[PDB]
Amino acid sequence: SRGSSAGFDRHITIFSPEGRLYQVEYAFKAINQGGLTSVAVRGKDCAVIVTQKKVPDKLLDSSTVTHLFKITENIGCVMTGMTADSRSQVQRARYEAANWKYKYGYEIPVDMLCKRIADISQVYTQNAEMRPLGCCMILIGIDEEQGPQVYKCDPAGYYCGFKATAAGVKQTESTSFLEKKVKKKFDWTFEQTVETAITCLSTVLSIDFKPSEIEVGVVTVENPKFRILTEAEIDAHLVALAER
Amino acid sequence: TTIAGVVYKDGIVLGADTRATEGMVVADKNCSKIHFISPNIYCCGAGTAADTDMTTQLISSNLELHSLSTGRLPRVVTANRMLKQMLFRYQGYIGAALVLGGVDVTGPHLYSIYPHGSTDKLPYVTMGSGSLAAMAVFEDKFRPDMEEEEAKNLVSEAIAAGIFNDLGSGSNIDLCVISKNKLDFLRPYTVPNKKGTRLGRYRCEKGTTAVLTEKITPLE
Amino acid sequence: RGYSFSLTTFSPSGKLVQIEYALAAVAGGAPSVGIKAANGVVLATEKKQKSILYDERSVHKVEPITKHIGLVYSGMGPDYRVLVHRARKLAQQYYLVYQEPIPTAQLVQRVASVMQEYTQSGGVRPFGVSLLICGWNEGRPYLFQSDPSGAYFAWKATAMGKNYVNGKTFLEKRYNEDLELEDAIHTAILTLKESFEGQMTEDNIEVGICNEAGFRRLTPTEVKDYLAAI
Amino acid sequence: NQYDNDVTVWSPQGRIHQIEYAMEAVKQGSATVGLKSKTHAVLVALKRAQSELAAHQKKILHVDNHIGISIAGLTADARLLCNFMRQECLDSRFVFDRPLPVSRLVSLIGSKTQIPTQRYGRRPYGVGLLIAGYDDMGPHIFQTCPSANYFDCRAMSIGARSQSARTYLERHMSEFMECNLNELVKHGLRALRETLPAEQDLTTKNVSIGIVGKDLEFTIYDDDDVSPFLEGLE
Amino acid sequence: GYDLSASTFSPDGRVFQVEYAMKAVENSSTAIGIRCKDGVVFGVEKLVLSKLYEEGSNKRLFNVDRHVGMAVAGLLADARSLADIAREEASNFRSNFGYNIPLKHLADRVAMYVHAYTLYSAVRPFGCSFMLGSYSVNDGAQLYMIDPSGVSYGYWGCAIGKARQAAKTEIEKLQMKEMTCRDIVKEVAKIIYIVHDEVKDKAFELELSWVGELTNGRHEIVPKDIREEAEKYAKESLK
Amino acid sequence: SIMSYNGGAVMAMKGKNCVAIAADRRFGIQAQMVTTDFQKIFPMGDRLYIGLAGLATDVQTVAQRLKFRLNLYELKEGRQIKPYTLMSMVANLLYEKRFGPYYTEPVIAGLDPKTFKPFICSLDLIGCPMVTDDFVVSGTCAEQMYGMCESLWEPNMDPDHLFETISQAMLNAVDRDAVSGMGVIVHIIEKDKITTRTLKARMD
Amino acid sequence: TTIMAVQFDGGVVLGADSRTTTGSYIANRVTDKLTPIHDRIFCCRSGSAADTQAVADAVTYQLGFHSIELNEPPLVHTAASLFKEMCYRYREDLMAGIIIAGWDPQEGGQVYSVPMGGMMVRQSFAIGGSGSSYIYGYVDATYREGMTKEECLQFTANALALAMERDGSSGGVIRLAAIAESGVERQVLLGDQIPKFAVATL
Amino acid sequence: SRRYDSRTTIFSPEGRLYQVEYAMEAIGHAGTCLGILANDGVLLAAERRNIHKLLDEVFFSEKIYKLNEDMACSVAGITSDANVLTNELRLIAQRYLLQYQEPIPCEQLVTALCDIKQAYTQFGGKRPFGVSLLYIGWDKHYGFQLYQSDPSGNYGGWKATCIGNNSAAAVSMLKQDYKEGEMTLKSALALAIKVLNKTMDVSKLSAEKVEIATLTRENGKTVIRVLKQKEVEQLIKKHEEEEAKAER
Ligand SMILES: *[B]([O])([O])[C]([C][C]([C])[C])[N]C(=O)[C]([N]C(=O)C1=[C][C]=[C]C(C2=[C][C]=[C][C]=[C]2)=N1)[C]([C])[O]
Ligand SMILES: [Cl-]
Ligand SMILES: [Cl-]
Ligand SMILES: [Cl-]
Ligand SMILES: [Cl-]
Ligand SMILES: [Cl-]
Ligand SMILES: [Cl-]
Ligand SMILES: [Cl-]
Ligand SMILES: [Cl-]
Ligand SMILES: [Cl-]
Ligand SMILES: [Cl-]
Ligand SMILES: [Cl-]
Ligand SMILES: [Cl-]
Ligand SMILES: [Cl-]
Ligand SMILES: [Cl-]
Ligand SMILES: [Cl-]
Ligand SMILES: [Cl-]
Ligand SMILES: [Cl-]
Ligand SMILES: [Cl-]
Ligand SMILES: [Cl-]
Ligand SMILES: [K+]
Ligand SMILES: [K+]
Ligand SMILES: [K+]
Ligand SMILES: [Mg+2]
Ligand SMILES: [Mg+2]
Ligand SMILES: [Mg+2]
Repeated sequence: SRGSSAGFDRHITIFSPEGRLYQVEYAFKAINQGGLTSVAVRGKDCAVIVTQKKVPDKLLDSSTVTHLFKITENIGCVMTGMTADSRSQVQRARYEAANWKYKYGYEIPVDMLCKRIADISQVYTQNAEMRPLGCCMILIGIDEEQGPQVYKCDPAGYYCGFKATAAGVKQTESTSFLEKKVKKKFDWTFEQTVETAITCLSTVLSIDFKPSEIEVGVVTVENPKFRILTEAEIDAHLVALAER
Repeated sequence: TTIAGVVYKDGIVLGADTRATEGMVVADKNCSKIHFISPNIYCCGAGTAADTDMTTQLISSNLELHSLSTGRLPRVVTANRMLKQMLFRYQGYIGAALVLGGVDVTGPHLYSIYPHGSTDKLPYVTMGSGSLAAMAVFEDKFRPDMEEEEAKNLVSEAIAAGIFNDLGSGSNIDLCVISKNKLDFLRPYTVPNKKGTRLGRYRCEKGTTAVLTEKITPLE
Repeated sequence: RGYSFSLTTFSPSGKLVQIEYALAAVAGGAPSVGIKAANGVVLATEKKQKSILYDERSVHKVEPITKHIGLVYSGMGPDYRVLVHRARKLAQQYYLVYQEPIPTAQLVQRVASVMQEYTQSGGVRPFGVSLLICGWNEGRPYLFQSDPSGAYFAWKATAMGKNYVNGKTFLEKRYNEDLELEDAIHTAILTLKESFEGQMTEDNIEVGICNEAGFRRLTPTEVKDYLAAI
Repeated sequence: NQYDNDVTVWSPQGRIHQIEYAMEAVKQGSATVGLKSKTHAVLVALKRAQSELAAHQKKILHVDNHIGISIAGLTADARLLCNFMRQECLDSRFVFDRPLPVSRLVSLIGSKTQIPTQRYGRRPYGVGLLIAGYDDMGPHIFQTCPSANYFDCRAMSIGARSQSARTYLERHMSEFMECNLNELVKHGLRALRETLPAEQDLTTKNVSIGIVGKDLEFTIYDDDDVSPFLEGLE
Repeated sequence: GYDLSASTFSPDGRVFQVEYAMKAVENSSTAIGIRCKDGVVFGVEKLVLSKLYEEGSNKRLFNVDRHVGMAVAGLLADARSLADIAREEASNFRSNFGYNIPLKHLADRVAMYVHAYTLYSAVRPFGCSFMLGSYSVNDGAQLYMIDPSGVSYGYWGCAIGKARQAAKTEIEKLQMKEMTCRDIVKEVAKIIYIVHDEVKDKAFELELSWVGELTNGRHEIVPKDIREEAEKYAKESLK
Repeated sequence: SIMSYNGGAVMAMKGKNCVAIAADRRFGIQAQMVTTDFQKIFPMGDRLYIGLAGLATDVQTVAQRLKFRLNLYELKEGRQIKPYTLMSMVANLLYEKRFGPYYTEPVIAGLDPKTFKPFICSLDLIGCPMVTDDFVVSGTCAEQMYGMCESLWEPNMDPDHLFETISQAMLNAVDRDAVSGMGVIVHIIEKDKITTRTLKARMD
Repeated sequence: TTIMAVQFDGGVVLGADSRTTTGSYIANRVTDKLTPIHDRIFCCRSGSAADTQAVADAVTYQLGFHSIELNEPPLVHTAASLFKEMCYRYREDLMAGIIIAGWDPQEGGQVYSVPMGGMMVRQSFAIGGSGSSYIYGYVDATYREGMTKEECLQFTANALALAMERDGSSGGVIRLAAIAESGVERQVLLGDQIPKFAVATL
Repeated sequence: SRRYDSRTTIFSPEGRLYQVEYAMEAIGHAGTCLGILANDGVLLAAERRNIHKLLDEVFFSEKIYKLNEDMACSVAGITSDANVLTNELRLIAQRYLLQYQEPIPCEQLVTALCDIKQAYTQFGGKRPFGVSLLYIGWDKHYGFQLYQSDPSGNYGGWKATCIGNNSAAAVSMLKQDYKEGEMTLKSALALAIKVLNKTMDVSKLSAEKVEIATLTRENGKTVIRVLKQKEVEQLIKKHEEEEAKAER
């Protein structure tokens, strides 16, 4: 124990002598290969997803570079980690949701969609022949009873709902930023949700963003359809922040 | 069979008779035709009895699995889709004709579901061999937004019409009243039919029946 | 395709090491406790709950299987969600046939059988969890544990996860057969207090109870109330 | 090394050793030559004989009236592929009542032979073919490899010491399009003869010839039937 | 060792077998695409490995639907199999939905197929990268590029194979948003001649194709006369 | 009609703390009697019996297949099956053949193995169950059986009176049916014993 | 049943009667036969209630998933194609006479018929169901190129009313819908609001 | 995938099957379990491993399983494996009963299971079941019987034997005390307690620590009973009194 290894326990998802799954641990490292960080925050009125948008190559059509994805009309997502893996996971989520609506006559709750994707990822941690997906999914939507929701699932098949959360390279630092900010708030609840998200991201990276360097997605109690902010809309937030 | 349902101001009233027949013989005088789907959703059944029993049990069971997972009260639409998609798949070979009613987060809902898988969402419906007698009562007397007791009166009148005018229907009237606040499964609601009494007694004393052979096996 | 060979095999000393390593994942999990009182069962568990950022209500460790049966675990959470799903399904298959709720012991046997499969069947590892399963039937409470081998045991009281050895001796010197459920809840929470670290709130432990009326989670407000004495 | 036993394992250089090893089976087969003019496609092959009393291995196979092949590598793989080709040809005559165009047959081969290069526990085909055909676009010579790549050729040689035959063909290829049939086959033989040890010669026992063109269905010439073509290498 | 299966992550979270497959594409000669005002043009440096081969042998430019061209680099048998997958997907889309598959959807679908070969010990990743190009009045010009991991993006200009970077730096000099396909073919030929290493690999064919307003949204080979002029322009520009 | 090919009749009846179940004894093929001691009532427990009428081959198959399932049930569980649970087990067995059913329509009679409360039920050939508090009948003379049971049955009968009623209901009912009879067997099930009788009966 | 749809410049109008029958019993007198398949695409259903409900739910699923994937509104032509595929493939097991109509940004208002058997044809206007027989001569005489939305509504309401009077399997209320870029506007004509044409007494 | 396959169903160079052997080591460490045939019955006696104070006691035994009307078994080795096998035994016994309408003869039941075990050593690439069994029964062909089967898929009949911890020692004591053709249930019970007294050398023997089942015939019916603790204590007492006599 303490970093012990027997047999093929670093190559496939069998247990190591401490009871760890090294291949699952290595899939969390794959999340950071991309070099990106995402943040998500929920208030009483809305939920927001913010992520870095890095377009190093001028020859890219930057309108095709996104990590924000519509899953249904009311459920949005930000993906962090290996891109092709992420896309595949987004497709599966779209399928699960559409399937749920066809069979059950009402939209999949965000918690259930996150649970299902997490249960599917679980299978990759117990069966030896395939690897986990090296990506992390954060889902936002409005629940009719519970209000705005933020849910995250990971390559271990763990999932949870959050007041706010993060993924990718600066996840820990974001978690500290967000933790410290909520303890301050009455009823431990965020209120300026887009500003908190962008500020968190901006601090942990030390950047001070241009509007083309981030992407912003929202769902609101008044407007539950998932919406992507334009550059101008993001700029209005950036400017309003800069001026106090 | 006569089964029926109404949407009233605060909920649903379902009704049913209690006769089951085999050919033109009464096999059960007190069959229970209003089946549990979930604590907030019930379903009257007509048609082939094993089919209505098994279909409602299966969907109730699958709904319980669903609500255990979701942690939420199930929806009437969800029962309706599951029932109708299964019945369609079987092409009308599962002879279940259903009246599905309940109360979910979006309020009261009532559907009739046919064996071949069509459904109709409506504020009053009837099914079974007595369904036209029951529907006459509804067309004549139904009003939107009835109070609970008026709704209960109307349903039980409609079931009575089927009981008295259809040879396939009889015996008792069962009701199930479902609101946001309450579930009243009223079995029997009314007993409008009773066997007459027995005028002559046939108490056959021991030895009346001749016996060829006898074995007593004692038990623990 | 799928690997068709077993990933658990016998070592030269006759041990199934993958199962022993699964048990080590269980031993490193967050603590769980179950106590069978005279008139019911309590299941209690610690949340490995960092952050105030967690919505503690969003996922539960203490879960209903049927109206009369509930579960908790120690070990890997996602493995546990598989077994919760199969247990629910098994309970419903039984109910469809027999039109009676599945007896607790019959549900444990069938779940334990699924865990056995994952110790032999092709291309898979064992489950890295142990389950504590509570239930009430035949007018009587039941507490079972089911481990990664598929072995199961009936307990009066036990502990699993981190610091379980001490938890069991804490319970050994504190459980009596004539004990009530309200007292049992108290001693269950004291057992978790033995190995806690953090200061307990109603948001970072979970408690479930089972009696004649059925199985249910205690609400945060109910747990808060029991935490006043502690 | 750890990279050479599975067709599914890329090496760190971006190569697949199993495919390269399969190509070696073709390089060690006996040489064959294929070339074409405006009107004919010809195959010429050296047949290896195990002992002095053995017949000499068939190298040239009939596929359809308009298509024949010469082989190098694993004979069992050559037959399996040949049987696939034959069936694809019969299918197209059955369906459409016209010959399968040669370039489409070759595409089908590329697609079929690629599949086992990408699945664990499968192996490449260990055979290379020269394909002679004639259709609406005229005569053709194609080459196929164990890598599943294929090539459209003015002329070609594969097998042991084929480099020599290839040089000869490059040297004289500007003459081929305008050649009459006899000239073209002579050229094929001269290319093939370059592959031989200096001592040894083309004989009726070791040479096999295949010809197809505008007025001629794919035909194989062996033994005494090659003598017309060998007399007047003068 | 950690690099023998696509179903094994390394301890740093990499999938070396996908990286190795990428190295096969980077060993290949260079292909480029450029999107412009009224379409998309493709050019490939097509190394001729023997003078015995016909002109046009081993094409690296394919029609995958009437409106969609494909340009490849890497292992050519894998690319061709991918061209078949793309064809089948465009064909199936037309059968099911009743209209020509939008480029982006086709790109995403074939990318998911590429992706599926990066998860398993049972199969190996594809050793090819490819570009897809189309044009329509409704969607305008579109150029996507997919790699062996299954990533798919859209581009103004793109290059794959061994002189990828040198090619990109030349492509960046163009104001392609304001140019026509007729202008861009010359520049494509120019760029292939710039990045071609004439010392190390001796002979090549330029392969050109385009799809735009001028072909009415059909992907077509650049006509012979126009290619020869573009070559002549490229060659004299090298001077 | 498939159900009349062999003929036959079973019934069951409830009394105070006891149940009774009865059957005719004929095995025949259309008009022809083959045997007169054919078994139709099978023990499923010390105090729990199932009676099957219908096509004789399916009477035997269902009893045998049911026993298979029950034995596995009892070995696996702690315990003797409850009457209601047997019913459900049989329902499930018959409904699996919903689209090619066994041609038999059973009755069950017994006492709860712990509480000793009386239970009777019947099921149709596809497994629809029917519990009653008085009696149940199945066979080619069901109408005759109904007429006798409706006229004679009374609540809360002691073992002796239950025996006389079920016996007179069976004998007189099957005497109006050509393809049932050739004897009657009656089991009375009490807490502390089973009493099995064959009745003096017409043999035509 | 009687179903109809009509194209106008910018959109479509759809209509149906509301009668479901089993033999000559009316099992629903206020059926909604116009079913939304996407935000601006409806189908009018005739034939088997079970079949057309199952097919419509299936196509709604397919179209919704396709639309999310493409991130654009679906084409009316796509919705019609998906009905056609399913109605043609299963033509031996279904009884479904469908009209698909709606609006999309590329082609505007469109009407397609998918009659039994599963052929698909675009039309200026379409009618179907058992009652359509009785209005061929009326629609052929009354149809004019270039009708406004309002004219399409009246034309539809009149045609349906005429069919309903004559066809025992049609009747009840007239449900109408207009679809355009701006959205979907639904209404019901009941009782006195249904257009009225005298019985020809002596 | 060839790299990860541990190849559980292949020979080693001496003609051995390593997994099978290895499974047999697992068994040797498990609870001691003995069977003894007598003229009027057969018995099983087993060391319990479920003995922690806080255990609840809910089934009628820990390691004794009823198979059908006329047969029972006990097990040593991996418990979950034993559950799969005993379930399969019950199924085979009911299949035979369904088909023939008579109980499966004991040896036939054993053989049927052993063929399943055998298969797991020859094909399928799976680990074998880590279980040895003792089977007791009565049938109409050979009366009272006792069998033993192991993970190789081998079985035999025995008059007395032992599997699990300290087996060799237990068999020596049986070799020396067992009277072929002359034992009764009452004397077999004495001998079983004698044997367990010696082979549980860690430490002092208690009724909480053993399980005894007897199989006898009464009024044409097989009776299978797990002895209650009152009786087990009484036999322990009689054995302890008997050893007091041992010298004078
Ligand atoms: B219209 O075409 O006349 C109308 C359109 C429909 C609502 C989409 N169709 C009908 O009214 C048809 N009726 C049914 O399909 C129907 C409804 C309820 C039950 C049954 C049924 C079917 C078989 C056996 C029993 C009952 N059918 C009608 C024209 O057939
Ligand atoms: Cl849907
Ligand atoms: Cl805030
Ligand atoms: Cl619905
Ligand atoms: Cl009815
Ligand atoms: Cl395998
Ligand atoms: Cl679940
Ligand atoms: Cl339950
Ligand atoms: Cl709960
Ligand atoms: Cl060769
Ligand atoms: Cl060979
Ligand atoms: Cl090659
Ligand atoms: Cl070669
Ligand atoms: Cl590249
Ligand atoms: Cl069976
Ligand atoms: Cl039609
Ligand atoms: Cl129509
Ligand atoms: Cl109507
Ligand atoms: Cl048995
Ligand atoms: Cl038996
Ligand atoms: K894995
Ligand atoms: K309808
Ligand atoms: K009408
Ligand atoms: Mg049909
Ligand atoms: Mg008679
Ligand atoms: Mg007679």
